[PDB]
This record gives sequence, structure tokens and C-alpha cells, in this order.
Amino acid sequence: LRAAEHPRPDYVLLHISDTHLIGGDRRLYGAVDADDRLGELLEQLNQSGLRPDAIVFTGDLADKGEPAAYRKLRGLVEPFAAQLGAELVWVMGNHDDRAELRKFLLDEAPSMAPLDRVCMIDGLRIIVLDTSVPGHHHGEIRASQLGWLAEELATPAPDGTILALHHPPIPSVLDMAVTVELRDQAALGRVLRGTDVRAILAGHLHYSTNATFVGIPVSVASATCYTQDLTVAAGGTRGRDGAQGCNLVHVYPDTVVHSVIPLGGGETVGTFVSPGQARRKIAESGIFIEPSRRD
Amino acid sequence: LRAAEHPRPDYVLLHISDTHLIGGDRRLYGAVDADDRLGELLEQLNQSGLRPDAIVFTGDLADKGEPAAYRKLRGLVEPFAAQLGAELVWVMGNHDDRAELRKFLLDEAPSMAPLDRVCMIDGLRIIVLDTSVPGHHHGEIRASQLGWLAEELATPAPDGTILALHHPPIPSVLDMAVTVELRDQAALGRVLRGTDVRAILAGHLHYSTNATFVGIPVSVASATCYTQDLTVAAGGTRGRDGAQGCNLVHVYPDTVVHSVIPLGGGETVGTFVSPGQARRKIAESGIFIEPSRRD
Ligand SMILES: Nc1ncnc2c1ncn2[C@@H]1O[C@H](COP(=O)(O)O)[C@@H](O)[C@H]1O
Ligand SMILES: Nc1ncnc2c1ncn2[C@@H]1O[C@H](COP(=O)(O)O)[C@@H](O)[C@H]1O
Ligand SMILES: [Fe+3]
Ligand SMILES: [Fe+3]
Ligand SMILES: [Mn+2]
Ligand SMILES: [Mn+2]
Repeated sequence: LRAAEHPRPDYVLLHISDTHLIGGDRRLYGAVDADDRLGELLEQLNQSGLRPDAIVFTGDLADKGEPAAYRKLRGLVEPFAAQLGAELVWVMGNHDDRAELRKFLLDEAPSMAPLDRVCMIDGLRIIVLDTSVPGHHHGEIRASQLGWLAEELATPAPDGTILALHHPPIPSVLDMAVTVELRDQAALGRVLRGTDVRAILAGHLHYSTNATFVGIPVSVASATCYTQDLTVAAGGTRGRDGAQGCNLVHVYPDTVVHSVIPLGGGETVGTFVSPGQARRKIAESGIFIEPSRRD
Repeated sequence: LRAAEHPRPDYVLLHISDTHLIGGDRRLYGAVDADDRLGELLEQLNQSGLRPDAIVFTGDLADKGEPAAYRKLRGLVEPFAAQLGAELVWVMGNHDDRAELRKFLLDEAPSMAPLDRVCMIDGLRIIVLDTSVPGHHHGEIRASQLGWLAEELATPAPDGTILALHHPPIPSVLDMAVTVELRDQAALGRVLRGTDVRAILAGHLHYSTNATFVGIPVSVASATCYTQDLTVAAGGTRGRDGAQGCNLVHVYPDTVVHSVIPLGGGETVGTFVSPGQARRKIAESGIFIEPSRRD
């Protein structure tokens, strides 16, 4: 048997974004049941047997920062995370309310301070940054937050660092996005350049997109509720009930892979290969996959 | 008015992959009309008003390398490219036949030599590499191809280089992919490291995914015909008639952005903003977008 080109990943994370839940049972913007769309995705991820180390939600958790929306989100997601054996990482978006999020999602005293946090998953550092501006929809990072971030990044983590935030430091293909983009990205760039940040996870755009920022890969997950139609007349914008999903993040020794998970379904094309059949076929092709260092 | 954080892009490319057309009118694998799926996408891209510099197809153009499939593909795509004012870049995949592709897609003498090519779009270099192995489905790059590639990359291009190939030098989240992955990626890595390659465009996986390879961003476009369901039981694989589309590539002065374009459609959620309305709203927000250097 010959080894495959890459080993199993060191870490696996789910990257979900822009859930936009509202209080009670009404359709988001009268057009899409955001609870249903998120619920369907979670159930599909659960049934797949995926066992991620962490689940990161990159902002716009509650469409109007409603306590009832946070309570509902927590009720859907906590049992999901527990069933998967995964740590849960929450991030502020422009639609969220810092105080209500703290109270109802985190069981923490209400505060209007930026939701900036750090944690470790074994040797992998996760930094949560709050790009939200209360009462506003564009992104900003205060001088104080940049100082805090620089101080945290003064030393590297063994498996490097994932930075999770809402407003991505990248260009958008949609013109309207500039009205509410992250401002003064140069200042963030000066802080991040040359640090151990291996991935920047973001949302806000409601489509799947990726780029680099000061040499660091940025990955924007699409939304669970509704997504931008990128076949819209050039210059315009149209959200639609379609193409929802999330992302999967695989951290390898030498690279980070981001993959788009659309909602499951659609009629089968080609041959379905069961996990057992796949194991047999791989062996029969004379290949084995080297186990994870964290196996 | 204040300038947006990023200018208009220097270059725009469409990145399409894995069309898998067959001769005649039958459904691909008896399950999906690949002509219809590709046709719908092309018509949507056409109607959007997008004007890309180039359209790059990263392999598996014809499902069984059929002359009739190449003739049909050319008949669909050439008028599309001409209407958009875009250059057309074709790439070999494992399903393609080098000789039939040359004859029927390129009007070139049949040859079984690797389809390795280079061209310029103004100051942007595009290198096409052939990772296919005749009679086989895994990827390989011959020593001779690596030597050719190193020699080409000995000097940089003004806007850097896009490398287009089929089998991506990245891990897959699907176990079965290892049986047909690109072999000996280390050898390619030694050639590419420290060169002006700004993006590696790839296909083969039939899902949207991205990573880095020796510090270079790799972007894998999903397929136009059928795509992998990433909610499949862990370890398994299931292709499905759903989530088809292509990618859009925006080359900026300082970064390259890849964006996923799913098939258009779905009911509108939120407010539709026309291009004219967007221009008005952006101005009213006190912002302008700096024009492209190639405007
Ligand atoms: N009228 C609008 N104003 C600002 N952003 C919009 C508008 N319509 C659509 N968008 C898009 O929606 C994204 C912000 O979504 P959200 O923060 O959920 O409201 C932006 O990045 C834009 O691409
Ligand atoms: N039996 C199989 N053998 C190899 N690859 C498979 C199989 N079933 C699904 N695939 C997937 O299909 C991709 C190759 O597609 P293609 O080159 O179009 O045949 C691989 O990267 C795998 O992820
Ligand atoms: Fe949002
Ligand atoms: Fe293919
Ligand atoms: Mn947002
Ligand atoms: Mn292929």
C-alpha cells in the first residue's frame, strides 16, 4: 500500500454564518423560514456522522438581536454541538446586539463592549473579533481592539491561529457591499501581517468567496437563511431562497482547506459509494490514508 | 465622497469546470442532462452582463472524449465567449482525450502530447498544465512537464500568473478522491514555490473548495453537470443533480478573489436592488469605487 498525498486533518471545524433567526414563527423578511433552513442543515450535518472539534458561527446570528431569537438559536445549536462533541464559538455580526447576545446566548452579564475573545482547542488558537458597530451596519475595528489583537498575536500557537469575524477584509463582487464593508482594512493588515494567523473565517456577504489579506487566506461562508444570486444583472443585488449551506474547515499540518457544504439532496448521479465500499475500493487501489496526528 | 476599500479589479475571469458533455442527446449517466445544466448557466451568465477577460474551463470537458461532445461544447461556448468579448482557455481532464480535444475543440493536428500551453492577457500570464494520464484517472505531471513549467516560471509576468489544471494539489474531504488524486505533489511544489503564481485554478472534485499549496492559493470550481453531496455519510460519496455552477475570479492589484456562482434562481428574499438603484444608494452613502487600472 502507498500513502495518499495528504494525511487526515489535525483539526476539523464547521464554519456556519448568517443564520438571521427572528423571535416567534414568522418568515424572515416574509420570504423564507430561517429556522427551517438552519434546522434542515443541522439535521443533515448530524446524520452525516461528522465529528468536528468546533463549530464557529461568524455573525448575524439574530436578524434583529432579539432575545427570543438567541434563546431559539441556543436551543437548536447547543444539543447539536453536544451530540457532535464539538466546542461552540459565537461571533458578532452587524444585525446582532452585544448585550442581548451576552445575556441569552452566553449567560453573561449584559455589556456593550466588543465581543472579542480567545480560546484554545489543544494547540490551535481561535480568536474571535467583533467588527460590528452598534447602531450601524458597516464594519470597524477600534484602535483598542487592534492593540489587543496585536498583543495576543505577539506569540504564535503550536497549530497557528484561526481568526473569526463577521465583516471580511476582502473585495466583494457586489457593488452594494461597499456601503457596509469593513472600513480601514489597512490598520488590521498592519497587525495581522507576518503573524501565525492561518485562516480568517468570515460571513456578511451571503455568498461563498475567498481571497487573501496581507498574505493570509480569508474564507467567507455563505448564509443558512438566504443567499446572494451572483447571476444578477451586473451592478445589482438580489437575495434568494436558494443555495444556502455552510463551510467545512480542515486544518492539516501544512495547509487549511475550506469546503462549501450546500444543503444536501438532489437525485443521485453516478454510483453511490457507501463508507464501507469506499474503504474496500481505496485498499483495492493500493492506497491508505495516514492517520491524524490527533487521532 | 470616500473611496471604497478596494478598487475595481484589474482582470475578471470565469472559471468553469467538469462539463462532462456526451455525444448525442442522452442524459449523462442516465441521470442528468449535462447540456441543459451547462446551457442554463451560460444563458444566466450572458444575461447578467458580465464582461470577463477570459473564460477558463479546468478539464473533464467531454465525459468520454467524444468528438461529437467536443463539437457540441465548441458550438455552445464559442458564441458565448464571442458575445462576452472573452478569450477562451481549455484545459485537459482525466475524462478528456488529448487527440480528439485537439482536433475538434482546437482545430489542431491530433497529438497525444500533454496539453501544456501558455498565453498572455495584457500583463497577466495564464499557464495551462495537463495533469491527465491517458488510460488512467489519477493525476501525474511528468518530469518533462515540470522542467517546462520551471523554465516558464523563471521570470515573472507584470500581473503575475494563473496556473490552470484539472487535478488540484490539495487534500479532499472525500475519501474516494485519494484513488484518483494528483500524485507526487511534492515535485510540483518544488517548482511552484516562490514563483509569481497568484492562483491555481482546478476542478476534478465536483465541489467548491480552496486551500493553499506551497503558499499559493488553490481554487477548485465545482461542476456544471452534477456535484458531490457533502452531507453524505462520512467516508462515503454521492454525486447529485444539484448545486451546479461555476466560479468567478477577480484579479486585484494586491489579491485574487474567487467567488462561487451557483445556478441562478430561487424566490427573492429581501429587497431587489437594480444596478441604477445601487449606483444611487452607493453615492447617497458617500462612497465611490475607484476605477480599474485597465478601465
Ligand atoms: N440595501 C443594502 N444595503 C447594504 N447591503 C446590502 C443591501 N442589499 C443587499 N446587501 C448585501 O447584504 C450584505 C449585508 O447583509 P446583512 O449584514 O445580513 O444585512 C452586504 O454585504 C450586501 O452585499
Ligand atoms: N468510484 C470512484 N472512483 C474515483 N472517484 C470517485 C468515485 N466516485 C466518486 N468519485 C469522485 O469523483 C471525482 C472524480 O470525478 P471524475 O474525474 O469526473 O470521474 C473524484 O475526485 C472523487 O471525489
Ligand atoms: Fe447577514
Ligand atoms: Fe469531472
Ligand atoms: Mn452582516
Ligand atoms: Mn476529473
